[PDB]
Order: sequence, then structure tokens, then C-alpha cells
Amino acid sequence: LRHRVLPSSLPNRLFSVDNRETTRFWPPPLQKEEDERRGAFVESCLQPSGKASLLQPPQCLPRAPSHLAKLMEEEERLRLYRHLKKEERDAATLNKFGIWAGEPIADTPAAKMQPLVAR
Amino acid sequence: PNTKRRIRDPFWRRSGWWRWRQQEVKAMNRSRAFRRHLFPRFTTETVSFVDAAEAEAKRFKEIVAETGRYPGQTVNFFVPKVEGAKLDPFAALPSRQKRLKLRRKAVREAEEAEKAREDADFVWRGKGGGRVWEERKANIPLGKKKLLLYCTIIKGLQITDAIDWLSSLCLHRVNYLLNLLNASRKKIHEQGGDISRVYVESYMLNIQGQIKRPQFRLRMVNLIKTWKFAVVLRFREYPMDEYFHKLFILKHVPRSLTTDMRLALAGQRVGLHAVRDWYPFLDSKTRFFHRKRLKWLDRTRQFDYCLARRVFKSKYEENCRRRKIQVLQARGASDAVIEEANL
Amino acid sequence: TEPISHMQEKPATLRLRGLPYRTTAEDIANFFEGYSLAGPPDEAIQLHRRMDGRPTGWASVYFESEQEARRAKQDKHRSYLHGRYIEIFINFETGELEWIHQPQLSENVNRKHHGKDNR
Amino acid sequence: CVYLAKLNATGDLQDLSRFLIPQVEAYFPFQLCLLAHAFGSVRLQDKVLFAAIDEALRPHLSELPAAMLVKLTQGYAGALVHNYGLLARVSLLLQQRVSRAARHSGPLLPTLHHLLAFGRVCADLKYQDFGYLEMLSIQMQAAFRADLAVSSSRETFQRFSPFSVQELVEIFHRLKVNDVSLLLAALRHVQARMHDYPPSCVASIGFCTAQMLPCDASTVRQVHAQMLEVLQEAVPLLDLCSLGQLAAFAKKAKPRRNRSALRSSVFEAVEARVLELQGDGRTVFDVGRLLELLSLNGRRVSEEAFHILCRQAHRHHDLFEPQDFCRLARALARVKCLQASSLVNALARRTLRQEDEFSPRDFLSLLRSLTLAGPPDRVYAVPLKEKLRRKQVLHNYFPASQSEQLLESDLPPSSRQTPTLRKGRLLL
Amino acid sequence: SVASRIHFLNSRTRFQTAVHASDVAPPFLLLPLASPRPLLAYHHRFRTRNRKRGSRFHPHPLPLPPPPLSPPRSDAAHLFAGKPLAASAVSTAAGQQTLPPPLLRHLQGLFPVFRGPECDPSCGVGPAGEAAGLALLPPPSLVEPRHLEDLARRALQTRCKSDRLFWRELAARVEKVRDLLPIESLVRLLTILTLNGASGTVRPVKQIFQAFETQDNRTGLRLASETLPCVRPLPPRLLLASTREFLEDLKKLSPPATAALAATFAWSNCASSALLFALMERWAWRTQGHLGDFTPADFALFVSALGHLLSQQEATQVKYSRQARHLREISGKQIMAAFREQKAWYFTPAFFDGCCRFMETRAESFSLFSFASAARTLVENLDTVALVACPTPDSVEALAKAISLFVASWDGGDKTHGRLATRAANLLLVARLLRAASQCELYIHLHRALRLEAETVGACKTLLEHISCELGLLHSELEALPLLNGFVHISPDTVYVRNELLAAAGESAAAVVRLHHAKSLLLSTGARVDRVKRWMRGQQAERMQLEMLGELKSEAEHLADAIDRVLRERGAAGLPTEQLADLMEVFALCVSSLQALSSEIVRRYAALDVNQKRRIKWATRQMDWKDPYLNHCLGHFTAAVTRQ
RNA sequence: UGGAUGCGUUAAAAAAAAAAAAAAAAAAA
RNA sequence: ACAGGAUCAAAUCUUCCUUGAGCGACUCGGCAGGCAAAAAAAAAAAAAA
RNA sequence: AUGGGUAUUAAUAGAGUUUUUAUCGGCAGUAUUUACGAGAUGUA
Repeated sequence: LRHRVLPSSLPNRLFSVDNRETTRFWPPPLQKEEDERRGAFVESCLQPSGKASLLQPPQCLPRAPSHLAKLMEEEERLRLYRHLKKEERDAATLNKFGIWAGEPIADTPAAKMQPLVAR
Repeated sequence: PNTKRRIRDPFWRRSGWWRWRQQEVKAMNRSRAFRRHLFPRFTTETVSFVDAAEAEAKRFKEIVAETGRYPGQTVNFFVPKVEGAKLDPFAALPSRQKRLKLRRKAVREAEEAEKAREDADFVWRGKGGGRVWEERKANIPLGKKKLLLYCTIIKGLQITDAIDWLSSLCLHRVNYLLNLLNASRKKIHEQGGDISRVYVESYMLNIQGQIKRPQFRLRMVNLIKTWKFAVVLRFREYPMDEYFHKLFILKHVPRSLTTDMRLALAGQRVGLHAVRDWYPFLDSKTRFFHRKRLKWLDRTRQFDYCLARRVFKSKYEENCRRRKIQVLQARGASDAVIEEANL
Repeated sequence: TEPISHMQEKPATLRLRGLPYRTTAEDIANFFEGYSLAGPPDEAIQLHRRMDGRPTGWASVYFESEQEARRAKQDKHRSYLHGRYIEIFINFETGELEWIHQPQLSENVNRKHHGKDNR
Repeated sequence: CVYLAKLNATGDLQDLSRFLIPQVEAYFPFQLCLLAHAFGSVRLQDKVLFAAIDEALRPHLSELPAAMLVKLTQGYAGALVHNYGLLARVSLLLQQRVSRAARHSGPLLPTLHHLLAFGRVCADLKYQDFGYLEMLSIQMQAAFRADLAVSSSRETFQRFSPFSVQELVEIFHRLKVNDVSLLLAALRHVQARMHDYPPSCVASIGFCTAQMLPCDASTVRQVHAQMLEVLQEAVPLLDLCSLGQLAAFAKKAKPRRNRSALRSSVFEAVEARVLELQGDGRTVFDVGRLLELLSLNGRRVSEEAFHILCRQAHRHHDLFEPQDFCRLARALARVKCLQASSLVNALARRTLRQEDEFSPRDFLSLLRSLTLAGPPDRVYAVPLKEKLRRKQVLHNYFPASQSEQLLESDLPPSSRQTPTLRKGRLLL
Repeated sequence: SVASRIHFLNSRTRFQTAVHASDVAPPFLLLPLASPRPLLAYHHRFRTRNRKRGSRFHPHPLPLPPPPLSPPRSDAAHLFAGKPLAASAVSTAAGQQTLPPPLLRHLQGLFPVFRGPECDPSCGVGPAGEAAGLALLPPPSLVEPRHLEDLARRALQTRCKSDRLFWRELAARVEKVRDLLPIESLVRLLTILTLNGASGTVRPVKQIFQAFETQDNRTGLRLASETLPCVRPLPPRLLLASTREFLEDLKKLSPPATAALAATFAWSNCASSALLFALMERWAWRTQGHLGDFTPADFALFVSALGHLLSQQEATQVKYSRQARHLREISGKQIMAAFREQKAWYFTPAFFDGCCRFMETRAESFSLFSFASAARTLVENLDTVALVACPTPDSVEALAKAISLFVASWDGGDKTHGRLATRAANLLLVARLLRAASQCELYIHLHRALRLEAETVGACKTLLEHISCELGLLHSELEALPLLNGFVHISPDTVYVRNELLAAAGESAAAVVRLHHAKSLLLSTGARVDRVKRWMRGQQAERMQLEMLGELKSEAEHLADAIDRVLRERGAAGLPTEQLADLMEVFALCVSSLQALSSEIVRRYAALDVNQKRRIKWATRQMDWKDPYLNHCLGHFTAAVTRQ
């Protein structure tokens, strides 16, 4: 390139469920749950323990170790990609607005994503 | 009830309903209402409705006032009405009901004539027009204050909408108004008017009196009254062009019609094509978004007002004609009878 | 358009009420054994469901002719299916617009001097 | 949006895409083509908008005029969106329209200008369509033959122009497609009617042809010799870009006689002309290559010309490639072995920022040249060594021929990251 | 990544190469495996927030008919003007009002505006411009899943700018009811959508997989830009969503359904690694699924799709493995420690052997298209240079036997001469069959020679004889195009058919060269293998000889004469880029066609591989060819070859 | 398993506070 | 918006200038929600099918 | 490399997919709302 082309920042500046560049990891609790369930599924299917985990309805996934190794490599690459992109976006947000999302400090209904009610 | 329902006040508002605010807000509302209209960008003529009977009465009275004589009089003079007179000086002129009958006759004649006129599809006519009926019911035991409520409810509504309105109220004395409306609808249908495009245009209340009864109390005798009133309703059959401009362009659709459409779709009494067929009239959201689509198509000059009007009119007329033909066929009528019925 | 739901013109129909939860289209077809439907049972018989799929207890059955529909109604009205007698209704109009002939509404409702009823 | 793009309101144009997106399917195809061109003109990438535009134009592409197709493809090229799915379809459509061939809309049938515009778009997007280039070569050879056949001097250049010839040659050079017959035909036409060829066109054609073809060929050598004669004749009219291209071409050529004297005189003339372009702060050219050519084979650059060129090199930094960085560093190191400390510092800072853009060998040679041209400030020297070290580990690169942590005292004093307090004022 | 994007944008040596417009294929996409998405469920919860306040019957937007190329007249008086218009224009002018067939008949009787060809009186115009047969079909959004298959079949039977709305609606509805459709119905729906999307398709010349046989102006070829292969028939999201359903209900697919599924995935050029591996493991000879239950056509389709997908899957896996370095995290301590220190087979054998057994057992009940595609796919590379890492030679011997039996039956079988397009396609298929035979022979011989280190000809003749004559006949019968060596007429169908012919020629030349190597292969035991390796890798070696071919020497000479005859008149442009070295080597064996080949190599130098460049260099050196431009390209470009 | 009240308990600090109902360069809606 | 501009040209991470106060601030633009039903001391509590 | 056919990492025009509780009874029918431009000086 001789004249650099500038990518549009609107994907970063548009906050809605229809903009993935911004809603991909939102809310953080459900992002963590998604990552945990993906890991559990990978461990219970691509690393079988000889028993049916029953986490989901059965699938006819490959069982040959040669195929399982490549599937595991693919999943590891996907995990690394997601982690790195989340880290980079968090760093950019911190450097721009000083906004930072952390882990919950107390056991409260809001941290559980539930409404506070008389019960 | 909800106990938090917002009940409206026409004269005061929290947001500020002083007279200057009313002026500004109603200017905004008028602008929006006018901009809601889509108008054809090409027409051949601008025909306007006229009432020959009313014009002739006006000229007759103007001549009487200007010359002091009936039109054609040469010797005698006009004689105004006096106490005890049994002769009507304007007896030669038609009555109001006669003028209405002549209006219906003229509307029928013009409707027949328009079917053989070239360029009839590119003519603008406007709001007024069509046939008019005036129906009166007397001896209603209700007062002005309640009749005003019940008539303000129904003024401007389609006849079936008004009947549904008044039937939902569960009021014993509204049975008089319901009887009047039912009888008027039956009469217009028998005379050949299209019930689908008959609206209540105006009402008039005429007192007749009040029957008084004694009411004996501790220190005085009172008189309690039972009212006697008459109601006159003005029904109008909208011409097809006005019906199209109202329902299709301005999205002012009878709720009775929309409810019938929704019931048909829910009960699956029509095909899946009916959803897109009735999209322009079905629900508030569909009506709003179709109005937006029409506005965009008009502003890009892809929408054609005259072609759309012709399509709507043809579809309506063909549906009615199919109804007539198939109800005749359900009787086992002969082909000759069916053919002659169309002449 | 082969499907009845797709046809612009629907065959003669009947509406059935009183159906238990167990009722199936095959059960309705057996109930109407000996009567000519507008097509195979999967199209001629349509049980009515809510948004969650729960049976409403109402069914629509399509026949090849109005004569057959009326014969079926005459023969099967108040006949039993799964221990409950079923009620059958015509479910199509005449085109005559009989609703225009409304009855005269009472102008002498003397509520306080008449017997009690749930009209 | 078109007006905003023309006015350079890039931010406003970018914001308006939010409301543009849900309306692309409703606009007219020529409106969409103009939208794409407007976005490309400011070099603003909006991939969602461009994808939506492509989906909307899918059913209308075949009926679009050639000018509108060129506008759409030029917008894509300017945005550097590599939609080869669109490029292939446009190439097929243009070929079909030309085969059939053989005021608000514009003609469906294209012209040589439209073909050359699409070819330049393909060069920008690195789309090497050999079939399309074969078609273009055949058409251009026929056009050259007809132009030579023309006799009355009024119908010459009727279908094309010297600028069109230059654009064709540049297209083929950039795409690295060696159409020997086409290049020879272009050189023959240039020889036949060189008196009508602008000197800038001659310089560009000579540059591209010498870079592409061997100069040992008899015809190529003769034509290049005549072109060099005319260019040395017309040096006083040339701008900085044409001067740099002429300097490169005069050295890449292989003349029959006075090979060294020709290059020496060309360089002397270029030096004399550069001083006359001191204030030309608008033209874009290869300062690094010009400096390298001037400082080569032991030749020493004139002090004034070197100062002017290094002063002007600051404008081009935002346009530099890794190879441009390496070449400029090489030129500065050679000239020292004069030194432009500010230019070296800017180069070091920019390469530290853009470290990822460099291959192992490129980065190693660039750092060597940076050190040899007068070492940059430690603030850049130290982290650059760390980056080179990391790159060598990652790429397992260790050539046969082959520090500390930063200290607060090494930070620039213009900033105030040290706790020291100084007498003076901060004039806002 | 941004770094890799910048690398590509900076590179002056990397290009997207295409000899002809139809070369460009959609980028290959690998579809990751699925897992529960509570986050996406949350987003859906938000999206459905206000359904109670909306319409219960048409919540979605009304489709917008595509607009015309030019704006309409300012007064917008189409009915008055009276000129008939397109169906979409009619709908927009009517404000998207439905026009059933009887209404259209009436309105056509009255006014000519409704008398356009797109307005069929027996169909209607539809509420959004749906013309012809589609006008009678209800919108897919409202159709129940149990009727979608019949709806799609009726829609496809119709085979116009408003058809895309219907087909996009169908795709969306299928994606929504993927989990309600029966699996077989889902496969058939995908096939129907692919057929509609790619109707009027032309295969890339250099690509092997093809869904259907080519048999079913001057030629029978029509090149439509709107349906080039680069247009992906299906959206990747639909395939991604359907992968989970297929994996859950894979055991209920019949052999034809599995073949159709693989065909659709290969047609769209999207791969799911898990699904492909599961399909490979499900089927084996005599794995509760028999490869013999397949018919020959379905078997060939399945094998071709699987190979087409797996090759690119392996390539992407390798490239991503190379990329993973920069995603990995390294520390400065490890970096310093580093200097302290300083101071390709993707078929499982159980499946390859089964496929070879199937071919050997049923070679006699194949067609040219099916057998050639299956054999060429099963052969592919065969690790011929490097030579589980490799398959057992027994399977390759069975494949060679299958080729021989098929050739024996097919020679007796009679041929049909149709359009030049079909004839060229068949010629290319025969050339690819010859290539597969040559690769089988070379692999078997290399295994035997390696064994020695540690310690069919008739079918080839028949194929060569057929090719050498059919090539000349097609060249004579095909119109003449201009030569690279007021526009000039160059028809695209003619160009494409010429490319087909030249691809067949290149495949034949490659097969001949590989046969030469296999025959040369039989101290000396290792010397022969080293010689073969040097010839294939482009290192210095003694000039090859025709005598090695033996019984095929005359056939090779006749093929070379035919190729010279073609290249002399048609020119060199249009040759496949993957066989220029093979053609040069054949010319070297047999010693204006040579000049044409050299000029084309010079023109395409930037797109050629380093191995091809080395082979061409040494072939020219042995031939004593002295092209002054090929010399310049060989000696002044591609440092990777100049320095060695 | 709970509700209300004081005959029960707590506070008596903030007022530029607690809080609110009308973002206003919009000068003829 | 690091969006536009200047310069012998900026530590990674802009040396400055412009952006009247980058619309009061942050968002949305198929946003927004008056009535019914069902609930309901102020409030809160049901995704769609 | 008397130097840029030149070395490194294009996911590239596509980073795309509906969670949990729950034996059984009940609500979810409607209306308003965004082009208050002169599309247009129509694509040169």
C-alpha cells in the first residue's frame, strides 16, 4: 500500500445486539458461561472418558485419534483467538475511556443476573 | 379497573395546555395531517360535486327577493307567510327529503355515465359526493346530555363500527339508537347502497318534551321529568375514489373490517396469500409501515396513484360481482337467468 | 396449490368441539370413516393449537362437497370420541348476509320486574 | 454522501453509513455505484456497506453502463476491498460487451478508456486476470496498428492517447504480466510518434519498460536510447516524479556508447533541476530511490540537493513501505559512509511503531543501516534492538555475520516525564 | 489479523491468479463445531421483546421489489402512458397490491399497462412482484415446515429480478426450521436451494469436482456472469447452522442422501471438519455402513466432494499452524535463553482401501464422468515426491486394475458426439483418467524401488490413442480465435472451450511424464529413485529419453505432434498454469509451438512456482533453447531460482 | 405463615440539602 | 471520529492547530408505547412461540 | 542484491448457530409513531 486506507470505527461505536464487534462478549457473565460450557463439551466429547456425559443429545462425532487430534488443535486455536480478541478490546476500551469490567465482588442477585425481590 | 389508567382531559395537561401551547400543537397536528396525504401527480380534470336541487332553490328564492314576484309572474306578487296561513309560499320547491332523493338519482346517473367516459381514471373529485340518507327516530326516553355522549361516540364512523360501539355498552336505553342504526343499514342495503362504505356523517337532536310526575317530600312537592327526544342521523355512501383515498392512502380503516380480517386469518378461513393481500389494512404496525413504503415509492415516483386506485376499485368490484354470481349459482339458476341478471 | 392452507378457495369445512387432549388427526379420520374428505388426513384434518402447541380442543375437517359435509354433520353430531360426545358446526357462510337482519331490540326493559337470568 | 466525500468530510461520511445501510436495497444501481465511488475516494473502508452494495447490485450488474461499472470498481479499489467475486464478474461482462461490439445513463458498450480504468483497478487490487489482459493486449495492438495506418495526421490518437499508453504499460508493470508482444508494440508506437509523446509519458514508459524487459534486445535498446535522448533533452520540464523515474531508467538501461558518461550527465542534470524544485511540497516521488541513485558507485551527492531531498522525505513517511524504509536507510548510511539526524530519528520511531510489518532480513538490514547512518537516539535504539531480538527468536533467523532497560534520563526533555523542575513558562 | 492484512497489502509478489474469469472460486470456509450459546439466547430474549405490541401475522418487513435501472418519469403517470412494464414495476406502481390471475386477466383486458410478458394472465403478479410460477406460491415466511419441500420443488420447477426475494425468504425459513425438518427433507431442501442458486453454472477448468454431468452460439456453452462459480450458491450461515442437525442425525442418511449432502457442501465450498471426518468413518467396505450400498454415480459424487473439501481443509490447517506462532506468547527470558542456546494424505487408509475395492469390483458399471472424477480424486498427489503417511500399495494396485477394466469396457462402449462443450469436457475427463493411471503406476513402482533400496500399458495406450485424435478433431471443429503473437471479436464460450481443450492436453502431458518416470524406475536401485526425485524437484540430472516409455513411445510422439498442431494455430494462452513444466518436459523428450509455450511462460512467470521454474530452466538448458526473454526471466527474476 | 397501630424502636443531621413537572442561541408553531 | 490541517515530522502511546461547548452527557433510529387482559399500597414480577 | 520479481502471518467480500427452570390452573386483545424535500439542476 502507498496510501493507507482507514477502517471504519462505527462497528466499535455501535452498541446493539445487531453489532457483534461490540456485543460479542456482552454480558460478561454469560460470556464466561459460554466459555465454560464450550470447554466442558470439548473435554467430554473430544477427550472421551468411556461414558456418556449426557450434557447434550448425542452426536456422531469422529472417534479416531487422528481426527480427534486435529479437532483439538482447531478448538485450541479458536480458544486462543477468542481470548486474545477479548484482551485486545478490553485494553483498547481502558486506554480510550478508562472503562473496565471486573469480576463480581459479592454474592448478590444482580451478580447472579436476577432481580431483587421480597422473596 | 387498572386504577392507573390515563384518563384524558381536553382542556388541561401536565405538559402545559395553555392557549398558546394549544395553538402551536394544533398547528403541528394540522401540518402532520395534511402531509399524511398522497396526491396524484397527473390528472385530466378536477370535477367537483354540485347539488342541482339546492342551486335551483337558491335561485328561486333570490328571484323572489329581488323582484317580489315568483319567476314568471307578471301581474300579481309574492305573498309571505302569515299567522294561520295554510298555503306554503314555497310549495313549488322540493322538500329536504325530496332533494335527497334527487341527489341519489343524480349520483346514480353520473355513476352510470362515468362507465362510458374516456379518461375517467385520471379525474380528481374530492371529499364530498355520493348518496345521502337521513333517518329519524322519535320517542327516545333519553336527554340531551346522554344523547350527546352516545352520538359523539359514533359520529364519523362506519355504520357497522357504530353498531358494534353502541352494542358493547350494555345500556338499555341505547337500544333505541341501535334499532335506528340497524333499520337504516337494512334500508340502505335493500335500496342498493354498499353497506361497506356507509358512514355516519352527522346527527341532530330534536326535543319533543318531558312527562312530569309528582314526587312528594317532607316540606314540598317536586316534579320529576322523563325526557322525550328524537334523533336524526345522516348516512353517506362514500364514492369509490373517496373510499380508496381513505382506507388505502390515509389508513383510516374500520375496526370492524380489521377485526374480520384478523378473525379470518386466525381461523384459517382464507389462504396464506391473504396476509400480503390485507397487509395494507391489517394492523397498526402493518398500516404504518405500508404508509412509509408508499411515501417512499411516491417520492421516488415509482408509485402511481391512478393505477393503484384502479387496481383497488377493480378488486373490490370483482369480489362483489363474484359474490352475486355465486349466490345466484347456489340456487341452481339457468345460464340465461345468470346472463340476464348482469344486464 | 395442493395444500388446503395454500388454496385461495377452501373446500366445505366442519368445526368440531369437545376433543380430548389425546385426540389425533388419525382418530378424527377414523371418526369420519365412511365420509369423503377433501384429501389425505394430514391435509383434510387440522387440529387447532396455541403458540405453545397445546391442543385447543377444536378441529377443522375439510370435505369434498357441502353435501358430504352436511351428511357427516347429520350423522356424527353428538357422537362419541374418546368418551366425550363431539359437537359439530358448519363453519362456512351462505353469501346472503343474514347478519343485516338483526332482531328488534327491546325498548321496554323493565329489569326490576322480571325474573333473574344470565342473558 | 458524494458531496461530503468531495469535500473530504470523512468523519461525517463515516457516521452517515449507519442510516445508509438499511436503504441500499431501495436506491437505484447508479446511486449505489456513486456511493461506492464516494466512499473509495476518501479511502474509507466500510466492509458492511460494501457487502450490502454488492448484494444489492447482484441482479443489476449486467445492465449497468460501462462508466458506472468503472465507478463501482474504482470505489472498491480505493477502499482496497478485494472482492474478486465482483472483479471476475465485471471482467466477464466487459469481455462479453466487447465481443458483442466486434444523456443521463451512458452507453453500455465500453471504450479503451473504460478497459484501461478497469485494468488499473485490477492492478490496485492485485487481480491478475490473464484472459482479460489477453483481450486488452489484442485490442491495444489492433489500436496501435490502426493508428500507424492512419495517414492524414488529424485522426491520430483518435481512440487513445499517450497517457492511455502510459496507463496500459503501468498496468502491466504493476501486475508483473510480461506481455512481450504488447510491450514491444507500445515501444514501437512510441518510437514512431515520439514527437507527440509528452516527456512525462516518455519517462514513465521508459521506467516501466526497462524494469520489465531486457535491454539487450536490439529494438528495445534502440528505442530506450532514443527515449533517454529525448528525456535528457526535456529534463527542464520534468517534475520530481518524472526526474526520479528518469534517473532510475537512465541507470537501468544498457546503452551502446558512453554507458558511464550517460548516467553521470543524467545525474548531474537531475541535481541541477532539483534545486529549482525546492518549494514543491505537493508532488509525490521516491526520495529514497533518488538519493540512492545519486549516492552509488562511490558517487557523492551534492550537499544542497541532499539537504533538499532529506527535507522533503518527511512528507512521504506516511506512504512508506518496508522496502521504502530499507532503501532510505540504505541511502542515508551510504551518504554518511552528511547525516540527517532528524530524518534518521523519524525513521527509527516509525519503524519501531511498524515493527510487525518487517521480515527478519528486512528488519536486520534496516537496523544495521540506521546505526551506520549515525545512531538514532537511545530511546529508539534500545527498544529496536529488543524487537529485532524477539523477531529473531520467533523466526529462527540467524545470519552468518550475526541492550539495557530504558532509563528516565533518556526520555526526550520536550516532554516532562522526569520529576525535574525548570525555570520558564509553558506558553499555551 | 491486522499484521497479515498489512503483509498482503504490502506484498508486490502475491496476487489472486485466474487464467479465465471462471477460475475464481468462493473463498474456502471452515465451519467450527457448535456449542450452547446462552449469550445468543439472551440476545434473542431482547429481540423478541415487543411482539405483543406488533402484528400477529406479518411481523417481518414487507419485501421491497428491486428498483428499475433508471428513475421513472417525473409525473409518474404509468397507467396514462400505457407502456407495459415489468412485474416489479407494476407492483410498485400499484403500491404492492396483489393481482391474482383473474384480476390480471380483467386488468389486461382493460388496460395495456398490465400486458407485459412478465405478467402471465394464468399466474398473476403477486404482492411484491412475484412473476410467473412464483406468483401462485405463498411467501416462504408463512409456510409450515412440513410443506417447505413441496413448496421449494414447485418453485424450482418454474425454471425476473424479483425471484431473489422468494429464494432469500426460502433460505431464511429453512435456516429457522432446520431443527424441525426431517434430516432427509433438510438435505433435499439444501440441494434445491443450491440448484436454484447455481442454475446455469460453469465448472472451473482446473477443478475436478462437479455435481452433475455436462451432457445433461456455435457451442452449447453460455457464460452468465450472474451464475459464475465465484458466486456461492448458499450463504455460509445456513450450512453452519445445518451442520449440528447433520451431526445429530447422521446415521439416518441413505447413501444417495449422503452423496447429495457432500455435493452441496463441496458446491458451496464450506467444510465442517467434524462432519467430514464422521462421514469418512461412517462408510467402509464390509463402520456400520457398506460402501457397496452406493450406486456408482452416488459413490463417485461422494468421493469427489470429500476429496475437494479435504484438500483445502488440510491446506488451511497447515497455514493456521504456521500462523499460530504469533498468537502464542513468548517471554523475554525465553528470548535471551534462545541466544544462550545459540552461543499430505487426508484419506484414512480404511476408507481409501474401501474405495479402491469398490472401484475394482464395479469398474464395469461406471460412466466416463463418474469413473474419471472418482479416480482423479482418489489419486490426487499420492505423496509421489516424498515416497498413515502413505496408503498400502494393494489399494493402488486395485485402483489400477479398476482403471484397466473400465478402459477395456469403455473402448467397446460407443461414444456420442454432441456439442463441442460436451466433447471437450469428455476429452478432459479421459485425460484425467490417464493421469490417474500414470500416478498409480508411479506410486506402485516407487514403493517397489524403495523396498529394493531397503534390501495397464494397454489401457494407457487406448487412452492416448483416443486423446491424440479427439484433440485434433475438436481443434479442427472449433472456431479460430485471434492470437496475442474497431474491436476484435473474441467469444467467451469459444475461449472457455479452448481452455478445456488445453487443460486436457496438459493433463495428458503430465500423465506422459509420470509414466516416463515410473518406467525409468525399473547401487542402481537407489540411483533410479534419486534420479526420479531430481527430475521431479528440478535438480540437475541427465536428459530424459523417449526410449524409457517403450511400448508407448509412438503414442507419446503422436500426442506431442497433436499438441504441437494445436499450439501452433491456437496459441499458448489458455494453457493451465500447473502443467507448463510438463509440456516443456514433453517437448524436451520429443527433441512454433515451442515458441508459443516459451512466450506464455514468460508472460505467466509471476504466477509460476519455484519448482516449475527450476524444471523449465533445466528443460530449456537440455533442449538448447535460447529465447532471449525466457533467458532474462530465468536469470534475473525469482532469486530463489537465480541463486541456485 | 403474617398484617396494622403505639403503650414500642430509631433520628433530629443536610438547606448550593433531600427533590422535582417544562435541555432553553427556537425572535412570529 | 484521532475526523481534517501545518511543520528540516512527534518514545512505545500525536509536536502542535482545528473541532464556538465535536449537539448538556451516553445511547437508539424496525427507536419510542396510550388502552384492554392478567396483576398490583410506591414500585417490582411473564421473550417470542 | 550497484536492489525491491525482495524473503514475514490475508478469517480474505462472510469470526456465522437459542440458555436455565418446569407434573397440574390463568392473561396476552388493540391503537399511535419516523421523507414537515424542491427525487431533480436525473448518472457527464
